[PDB]
Amino acid sequence: NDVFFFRNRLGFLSGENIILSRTAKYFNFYPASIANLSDDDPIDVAVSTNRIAILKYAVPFSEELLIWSDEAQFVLTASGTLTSKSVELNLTTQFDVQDRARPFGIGRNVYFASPRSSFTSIHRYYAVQDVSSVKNAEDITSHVPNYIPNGVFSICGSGTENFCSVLSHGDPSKIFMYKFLYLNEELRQQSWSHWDFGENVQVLACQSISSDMYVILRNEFNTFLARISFTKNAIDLQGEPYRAFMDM
Amino acid sequence: LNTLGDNGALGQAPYIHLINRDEHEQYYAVFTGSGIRVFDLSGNEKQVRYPNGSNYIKTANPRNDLRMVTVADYTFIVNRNVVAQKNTKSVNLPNYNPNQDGLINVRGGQYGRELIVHINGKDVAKYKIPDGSQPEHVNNTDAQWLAEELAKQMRTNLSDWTVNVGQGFIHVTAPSGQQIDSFTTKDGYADQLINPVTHYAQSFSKLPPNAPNGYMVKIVGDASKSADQYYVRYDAERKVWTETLGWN
Amino acid sequence: PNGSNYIKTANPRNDLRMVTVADYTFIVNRNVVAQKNTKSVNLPNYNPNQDGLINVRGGQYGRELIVHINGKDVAKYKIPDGSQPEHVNNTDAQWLAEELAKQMRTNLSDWTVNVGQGFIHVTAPSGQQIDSFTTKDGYADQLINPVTHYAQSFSKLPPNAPNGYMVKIVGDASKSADQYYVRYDAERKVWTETLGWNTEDQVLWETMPHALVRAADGNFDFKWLEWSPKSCGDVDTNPWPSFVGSSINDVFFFRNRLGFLSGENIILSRTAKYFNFYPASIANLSDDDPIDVAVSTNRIAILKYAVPFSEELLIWSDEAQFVLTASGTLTSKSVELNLTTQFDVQDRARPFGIGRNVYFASPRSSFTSIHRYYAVQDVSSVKNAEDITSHVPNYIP
Repeated sequence: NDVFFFRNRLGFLSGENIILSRTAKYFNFYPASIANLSDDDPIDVAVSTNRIAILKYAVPFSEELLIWSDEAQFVLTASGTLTSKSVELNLTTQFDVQDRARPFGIGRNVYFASPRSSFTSIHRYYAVQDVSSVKNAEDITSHVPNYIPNGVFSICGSGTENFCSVLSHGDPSKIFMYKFLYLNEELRQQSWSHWDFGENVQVLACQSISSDMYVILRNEFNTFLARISFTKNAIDLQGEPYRAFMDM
Repeated sequence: LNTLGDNGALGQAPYIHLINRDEHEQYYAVFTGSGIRVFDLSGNEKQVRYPNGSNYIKTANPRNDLRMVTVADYTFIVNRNVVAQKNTKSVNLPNYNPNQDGLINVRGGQYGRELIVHINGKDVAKYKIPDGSQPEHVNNTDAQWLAEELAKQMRTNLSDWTVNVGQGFIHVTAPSGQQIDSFTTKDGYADQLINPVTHYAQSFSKLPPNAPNGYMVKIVGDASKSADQYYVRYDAERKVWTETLGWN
Repeated sequence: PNGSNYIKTANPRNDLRMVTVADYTFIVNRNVVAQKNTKSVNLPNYNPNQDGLINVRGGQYGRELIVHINGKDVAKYKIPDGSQPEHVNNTDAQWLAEELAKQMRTNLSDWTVNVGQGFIHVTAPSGQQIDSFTTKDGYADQLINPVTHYAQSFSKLPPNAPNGYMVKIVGDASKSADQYYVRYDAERKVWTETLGWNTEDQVLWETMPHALVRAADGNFDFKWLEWSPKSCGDVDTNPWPSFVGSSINDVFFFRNRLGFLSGENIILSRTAKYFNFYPASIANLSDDDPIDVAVSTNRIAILKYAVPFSEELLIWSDEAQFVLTASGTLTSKSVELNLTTQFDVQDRARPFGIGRNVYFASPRSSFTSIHRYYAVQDVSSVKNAEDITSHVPNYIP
C-alpha cells in the first residue's frame, strides 16, 4: 500500500504487515547473516488488533510514526533501540479515515478526511495537551456538516499562509479552504470558505510551494497550470496598472 | 503560466504530485493512468522515458492506486493494485540433491588399521595398513598414498561413480541416477584416521579442512548456542568457508 | 595559507556559514561539494593473487611434499626413512624449505622464490598470477600449509610472514563481524590491523570545512583542517561518509562529536576526535564510532541548520524540525532522529535563541514572519511555534 522511511530503514505497509529493511540499505530486506542476529536486520511486525485493519498510510506525527489504517491508528515504536524483536506497533485511537487522501500535517496537527455517506468530514489529529500520550481527533467540519462532497482526493495546505485546502472529486470546481490561526494553543479562527474558479473548471490538485499555489485546471477544451500567490502589495503581471483581481 | 494540452491529456482522474526538491528542481508529476507526464512549474513538459517497462503506472483509477513518496535521493511509485511476487525462474543450485557428491577426508595412517569405506551397504574399499618392515611402512603410513589407493579400489567397485582425489579429500560423486545412501567409513582407530563427511556439519569447527571449489555444507546447530542453521560454501581460491544462500 | 577559494562566493550571506567553538572556528561553504582524492590510494595496484606464501613447519618420514602452482605439480620432495641419523637431520623444516625452493625456482623461472624462517614466498612475475596454490602434505595440513591472502580467522594466521604481508581475515562464521584486513610487521612481530588493499583513504581536504585561527601575532589564518585518513578497513566495511559526495550545509557538535548536516544525512564523528569519521577498528564495533543516520520522513527535507534547544538538539530543516536523540547512550545504532513539528523556516537566517525560546523567520511571499519556538508548558514533549508578528503582518520585508 505505501512506502515509508522509519529510522534509517525503508519500510513498506502491506496488508496488516509492516516490513522494514536492513538499516544501512534500503533495498535489502533479508538478514546479512542467518548465523548471527544483528540489530541491523529486516523487521516483519504485523499489526495486532482484534479487527481487520489493513495498513494504508504512514504519517509522521509528533515524535512518533503513526501508521494509519482505515479504521484505526497505530504507533510504530520500539522498547529501546530497533531490532526485529523490540518493535511494538500499538493501537492509539480508532477514528475512521478514508484513504484516497493522504493525511497532511500543517503544523503540530495532521488533517484527514473521514467519509460520512454524503459529505466528508475533515478532522484534525492532535496530541491532547494534558495527558502524556493521548491523541484525539477533533472534527473541524462540525460547523459545516454538509459542505465538502464525498469524493476527496487531496488535502493540501500551507503553514506560511495558515490554511488547509481540500479538493474534492465530488464538486470539482471548488477548492474548499480552511483558514485557521492558533494563538497560545487556542484556535482563534476556523473558516470554511470555498474558492470557485469557473463554471466548468474541473480543478486538479493544487499544491502550494511557498506562498504560491500552483493550480491545474480543466476547461474542458485544454488543461492549464496557473499560479495563485498571496502577495499583498504586488502587481501580478508586469506593467499592469494595479493588481487586477481577474482570473487567468 | 501555461496550457498543458487538451482536457483528456492529463486524463479523467490524474494523481498529481509536486516534487519540491530544490529551488530549481520544483517539478510536478502527473500520472495520466496511461503514463507519466512531468511538468516544470513554468508549464514546460519534461520528457519521461520509460525504460524497463511502463505497465506499473497503467491503472484505471490512478487517484486511488498509484502512490508516490518523494525522498531526496529517489521518488518511489507504488501501485497498490499490483501484487509482489517471486521469480521461480532464478534459483540457487536449482536442482540439488544433498546426497550426491559426498567427501571423505583422509588425514593419516597408522600401522594395523583396516580402512573400510562402505557406500550403499557394500564395504566398498578395504585397505589394511600394514606393519613389520619399517622403512617401506613409514612411506606407507602417509595419507596421500592411502587416498589414491582407496580411490582406485573405489573406482573399480563403483564404475558409474566418479572418484577424484584431493589434498586430503576423496570426492565421491554419484551418477545422476544413483545417490549415496550410506557413506559410513570404519577407521579402525578413532574417527581421526579418516572421516566420512556429509553435507551437514554439527559445527563450523567440525568442517572439512580441505574441500572442492564449491562444496556446500549446512552447519546444523551444535545445540549449545541458539542459532539458525546456516549454509556455508567453500572457496578453493581463498581457502575460506564464508557463508551462502541455500541449496534449492 | 593553503588557499582562499573556499571563501569566494557570489552571495556570501547565503553560502558561507561560520560556527565558532572555543578551540576553532569552522567555515563551511555550502556551494562547495566534498570529494575524495582518487590520487591517494593504499596499495594502489594490488592483485591478491600474486605473492602467496607456504609455511613449512615440519617433516616426518615417508611424506611426499607436493606443491602445485598453476596446475602442474611443481615441487615433489619425498621425505625419506631407513637410516636414522641422516634422516633426523632431514626431517627438519628449514632444510626442507630450501630444498623445495630450489626445485620451485627451476620449475618457475619467472617467479621469484625467497625462503624465510618458516615461510616460502612465491612471487609471480607481473604478467602472471597464482591461479592454483594447492599443496599436498601427505599428512594432515600440519606438515606444510599453503597460505593465501585470506584467513578464516585471526588464529588461522601464518605464524611468520614477510614485512608487509596483508591478509584479509574473513569471518569464522561464528561471531558476527565485518571482515577485516590485517598486516604483518616483521620488526615488531605483531599482526595489527590495516586499511585495505586498493582503497582510497583520504577525502580531498580543500572541499571539506576550513578554520580561522588566531596566530601568535593575533592576526588570523584561514586554513584547511586536516581530516584523518581511513586507518583501518576496506571500502565495503568502511563506507565513505555521506558528505563525501555532497555539500555540507552546517557544522554542529552533538555530545563530544563533531557533526555535519549534509543533504538528508547527519554525519557524526568518533567521540574523542572531531576530525576522524571512520571506525577505529572495523573488526570490533565501538560505541565511539562515526554515525550516519539519515532523516526519516515522507517528504524531501534537506537538513539546513542545527539548533540547540531545551535539553535536546533540534535539527531544523526548511519544511520540518527534527530532534536528534538516542534511546540510551549514543552508538551508530541508538540514534533516532524523530520529526517533531512541520513549521517552515527560511534558511538564510540562523535561528537565535534568546532564552528558552528560539526565534526564526518564515518567509511569506512579501513580508517575513518571525516565529518563536517554545516547548509547550503542559505536555511532556510537544513543541510549538507562535507567530510573534501576527499583530504586524506586513512589517518586516
